[PDB]
Amino acid sequence: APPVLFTVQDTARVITLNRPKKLNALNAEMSESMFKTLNEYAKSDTTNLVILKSSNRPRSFCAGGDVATVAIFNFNKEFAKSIKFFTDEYSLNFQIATYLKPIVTFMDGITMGGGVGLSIHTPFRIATENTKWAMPEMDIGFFPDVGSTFALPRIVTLANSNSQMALYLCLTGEVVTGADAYMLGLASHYVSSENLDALQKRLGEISPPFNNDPQ
Amino acid sequence: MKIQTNAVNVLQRTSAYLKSGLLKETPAWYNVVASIPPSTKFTREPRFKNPSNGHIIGKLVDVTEQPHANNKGLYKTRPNSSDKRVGVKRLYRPPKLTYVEDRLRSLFYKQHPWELSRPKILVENEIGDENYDWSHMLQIGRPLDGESVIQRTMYLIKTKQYGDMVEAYDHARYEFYALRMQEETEQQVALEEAEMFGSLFGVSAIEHGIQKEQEVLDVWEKKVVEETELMAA
Amino acid sequence: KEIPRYENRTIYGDIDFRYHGVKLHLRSAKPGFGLRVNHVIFEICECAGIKDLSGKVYKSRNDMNIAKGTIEAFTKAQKTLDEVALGRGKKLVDVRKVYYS
Amino acid sequence: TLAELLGRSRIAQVANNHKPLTYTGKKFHPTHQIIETKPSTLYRQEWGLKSAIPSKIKSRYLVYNDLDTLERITTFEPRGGTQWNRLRFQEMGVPINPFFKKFNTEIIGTGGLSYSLPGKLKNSPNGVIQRTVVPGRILNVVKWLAAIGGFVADVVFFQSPPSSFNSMGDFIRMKTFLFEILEASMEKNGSVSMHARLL
Amino acid sequence: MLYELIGLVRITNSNAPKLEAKELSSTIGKLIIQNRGVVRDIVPMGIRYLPKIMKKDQEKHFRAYHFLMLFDSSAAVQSEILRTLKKDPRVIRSSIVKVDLDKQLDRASSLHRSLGKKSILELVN
Amino acid sequence: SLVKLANTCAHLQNCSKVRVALTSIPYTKLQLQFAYNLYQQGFLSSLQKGSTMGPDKDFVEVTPDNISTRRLWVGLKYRDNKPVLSSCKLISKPNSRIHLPMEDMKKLCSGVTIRNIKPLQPGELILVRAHNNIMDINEAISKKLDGEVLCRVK
Amino acid sequence: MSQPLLRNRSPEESELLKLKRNYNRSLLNFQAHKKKLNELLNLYHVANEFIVT
Amino acid sequence: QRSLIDRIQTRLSELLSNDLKCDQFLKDHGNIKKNLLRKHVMMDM
RNA sequence: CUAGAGUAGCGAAACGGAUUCGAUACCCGUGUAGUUCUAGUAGUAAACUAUGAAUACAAUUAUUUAUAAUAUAUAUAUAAAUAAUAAAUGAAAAUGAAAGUAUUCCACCUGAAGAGUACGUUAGCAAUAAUGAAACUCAAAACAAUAGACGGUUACAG
RNA sequence: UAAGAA
Ligand SMILES: [Mg+2]
Ligand SMILES: [Mg+2]
Ligand SMILES: [Mg+2]
Ligand SMILES: [Mg+2]
Ligand SMILES: [Mg+2]
Ligand SMILES: [Mg+2]
Ligand SMILES: [Mg+2]
Ligand SMILES: [Mg+2]
Ligand SMILES: [Mg+2]
Ligand SMILES: [Mg+2]
Repeated sequence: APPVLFTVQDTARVITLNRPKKLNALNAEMSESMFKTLNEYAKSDTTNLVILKSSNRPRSFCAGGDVATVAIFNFNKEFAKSIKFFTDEYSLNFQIATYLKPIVTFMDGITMGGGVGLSIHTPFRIATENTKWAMPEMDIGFFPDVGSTFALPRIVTLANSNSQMALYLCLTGEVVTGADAYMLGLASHYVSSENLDALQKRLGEISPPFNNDPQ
Repeated sequence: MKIQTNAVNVLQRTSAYLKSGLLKETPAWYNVVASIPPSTKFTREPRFKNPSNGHIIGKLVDVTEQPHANNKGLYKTRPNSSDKRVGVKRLYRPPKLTYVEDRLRSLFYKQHPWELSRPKILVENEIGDENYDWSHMLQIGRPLDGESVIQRTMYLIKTKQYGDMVEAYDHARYEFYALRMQEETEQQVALEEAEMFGSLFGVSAIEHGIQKEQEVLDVWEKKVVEETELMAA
Repeated sequence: KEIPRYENRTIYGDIDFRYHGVKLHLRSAKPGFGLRVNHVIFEICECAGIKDLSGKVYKSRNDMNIAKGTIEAFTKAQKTLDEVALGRGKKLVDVRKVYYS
Repeated sequence: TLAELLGRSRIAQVANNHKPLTYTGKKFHPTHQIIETKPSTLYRQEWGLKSAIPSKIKSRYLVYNDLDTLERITTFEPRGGTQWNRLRFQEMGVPINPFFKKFNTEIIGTGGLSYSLPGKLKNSPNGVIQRTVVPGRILNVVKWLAAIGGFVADVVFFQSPPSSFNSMGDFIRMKTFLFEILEASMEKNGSVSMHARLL
Repeated sequence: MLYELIGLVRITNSNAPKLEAKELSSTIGKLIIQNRGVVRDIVPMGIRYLPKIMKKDQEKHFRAYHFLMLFDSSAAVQSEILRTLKKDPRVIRSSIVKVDLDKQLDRASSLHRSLGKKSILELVN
Repeated sequence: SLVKLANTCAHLQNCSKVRVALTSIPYTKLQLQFAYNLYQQGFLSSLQKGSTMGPDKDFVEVTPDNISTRRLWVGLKYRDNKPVLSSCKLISKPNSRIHLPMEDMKKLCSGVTIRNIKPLQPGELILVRAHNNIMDINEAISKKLDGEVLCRVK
Repeated sequence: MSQPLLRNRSPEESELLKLKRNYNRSLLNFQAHKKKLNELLNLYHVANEFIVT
Repeated sequence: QRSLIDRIQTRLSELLSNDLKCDQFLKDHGNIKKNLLRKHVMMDM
């Protein structure tokens, strides 16, 4: 099946990451499809908001980027493919950050690397009891890649006057779970998993009251 | 009753009034309702799992998934007439909630009918405030009754200290008896010790029953005499 | 009530509406087309701002029932282009509106 | 989840039963769980059931079958009598062991009527109580039958009835007697058979 | 086919009332067995007063010896047996009812089946 | 089979009147193509394969062993207290099959009543069968393909 | 949409299916015969009490 | 008959479970692999 | 109705007695045909659910009814029927799983009256049954419901 | 490009 599924909920558009075995690891195919489809939705006048979720709902939302292929694209010296991969991923992150319609991310499960990039750049990011949030790039010889260095110095609530809690999270790669992520500001809302279905229906129903401007 | 339209669209009709000019002033609720839309679907929604016991609703087992002879020795080689009937109604019927404890609640009170005479309060205090460790039966904030026995039984089962529900239930029963005997001895000895120090009680339970029986029996005597006299005439 | 109107002159599509014994068949019309309808419907259209309309009444031609049923036809048996577009998640384009820019 | 809490809720703790609330046969033991309310909740018709109980009910005890019915009422009786029998038995002091070391539905030992163990003496300001004295009511001319503390018991005489018995006749139940409860066993049906003697 | 006959034989010989019923049973049984039949039971009911003063042919009865006979025979001979019963002065009332054998080859009479003994095998254990 | 398609149209209307979110239709190539055209056109919220008991959670492969117990499960859409799929009717009936050429199809899409068929409405979908492919009428016009005018859905 | 609607039953599946169906029929016939012989035997026990002569 | 059916099914399930020895048997006897495996198992007994 | 049997009761017709202004009626008495059986003819009824058959589908409740379980209890599941309904339909009364949503096939209707008449034909022992006109006349005629009036209409009170 | 009335 396609690695990303696109569906409709009466006004919202649902984007489901659809790679269960690899824990929704993000690719260049996935990033390109998401980027182009979000570009389409940005023009549609019948779209009000986008929901980002995963089919592998409990275990993972997005367990990082699929940087193993990036590492094989560099063992075989195919550096152009790694460049395309990161261009797609980071252009997608830039799109999500600057999107003019609401984007709602369901961080139900593991949320790491590319997952944080998908979820951290939206004002509406929902953690659950299953949210396992982390930024584990220091141990694979890589850097915070998805705009985390821009977001975390700004969104984190506690002990972040000079980005020092952001630095702690980035450098240590500590796994922040559930309501701790909500309390630190890594998530904007905290909703139980059992409710995310009903919420998804509600987000599909609400429309701007009049003059139909969802922006 | 027909699904009503005019209760959930008060905003739209009000806005038509306002745009036309039929209504001059915006109501106080207008912006509030505009910012908080009502739910206006009113659909029937299917369900695919029984909440209580975890049974899956809406799965058909295929003949390929029954490759072994049934209890009568016959293989299943084609669907039966039940499998061929659309079972969409089950998806919408509110499922019956089931708990093994209820089978075990019925047993206890069949074995102890006089435990039904112990009054029970169904008014909840706060279900969220309960923090019980069912490694023991007595709990602070709870009475000792059949539910203590059954919760202890379920605890013993989920920790696999017993494999069979019967043995766990019997163990809980004997702990319950141990606690009940202590309570009754406490009551009796407390009364005895109270009398030995000059506690003067008024009416006891026996005298209470005697006086109520007397109150009833006076009226009964009067009615009997009146009826006999009437019958004689 | 508020009556949906396409271009503030006609009804959006066609309407085949039964109100008790009255069968109304209303059809949207082009600009400049008049109100070619039953006289009761003509008066209602004059009050409602419908300018272009064709239609026919069958079975009962009781004036009161025609009058009452045409209003349910206008309010209940019409869906605007916006409602259809949002319900289906599709874009409904009016070809004549776009031909003239 | 909501289902687990419902399984643990107080309504769920009451075992299902549909035995008639107006039984006119023989009563050997309770059939219905007695439901109690505090004065504060009774003032607001609150009993922990679905629906508010009518204000006519001033008693704080009831028994019930169905929370709600097609008749839009709760099937209940404002009675908690069987608790007063049990307590009265506890006042008598006469004891009645399976309480000591697939499913069997038979009553186990005493069915919760009494947990008192057999051999113990009741100290009193006079001294050790040798025998238990209890008020009662002779019922009918027959071992006679006596209503004692909510239980029907067998009366045996020292030598013969006194003149009051045949003087009163069927009104013998109007006057209170004193009895010695000799013993109290329980039979297979669940019925307690106390043996007493008039004094 | 299994059939259950319930005859009401007359008892004119007061000193030995069973005398008639014995020879009735002998005649009917001889007919059955000589016509490729079988007799499974000859259960005797007792002497009993009839509900009314029943008049077979031109003689009135107030009591009779009741008897039951369970026998396996064909339809033609069963009709023949009924014919002989109906034109016999000794017999006051007669009735032959089928006992269906679609389930069990062995089946007890109506009396034993009512008592609880469904088949003759139970009745002999 | 036009009889089964008519049954499906009536069943969809029935399910929209009571506002059930999910229902089932017979499992056939025509039924699947029709449901897919409705789904792509925005009239259905979801289309799944399944059994007589419910939609399949995971892929279940269809064989003669289970063909009689297969169904197609469709999710119906509602918005603003109105069903998205209100009416669904056949044009080509079993007892009067209507095959049109591309020119008459263009006339029908342009407001002309052809063979007593009312023309296409502003928010309506007319489906056409060509070479055992169901498809939107405007798409058939674009592909210059004559065909059997099958059903309206509004 | 790409998946075939129906997949034909392979000759091996057909052979196993025919095996199972033949067994089902044979088993039902055999059980009928067994109960038949049992009922015959239970009549053969009580046949002592049947008059034939 | 019963023994043949039950043995065929048990052998089929076992081979489909541990998928190395089924490859061993496929190269010993010569998603289609499932049907061919069933063919070989059915001729096997 | 045709033959042949039977005919106790009931009972067209008929004959009488009443009642009545009158009785050609209701009521009473005798009572033939018929009602019964056998072999036929005939093929009509408010032959009615005033509702053709089949198929797919649509929200509930309560009863039974019949199976299948599970240990009287599961207020047990799956079917049919019945009752009250939602929606839908309908001129409404109301229908309600059809008078709803659909599909297929058949029968039938097209103002009242003349008229289910005449004529013809076919069939039948007959009675009749089927098929089934037109001229003439009129602006009528009918259905549901509404409010009254009335009833040799009910019940309750005063 | 389909109007009704007494
Ligand atoms: Mg004659
Ligand atoms: Mg006669
Ligand atoms: Mg007469
Ligand atoms: Mg008259
Ligand atoms: Mg006369
Ligand atoms: Mg004939
Ligand atoms: Mg006639
Ligand atoms: Mg007729
Ligand atoms: Mg009608
Ligand atoms: Mg005629």
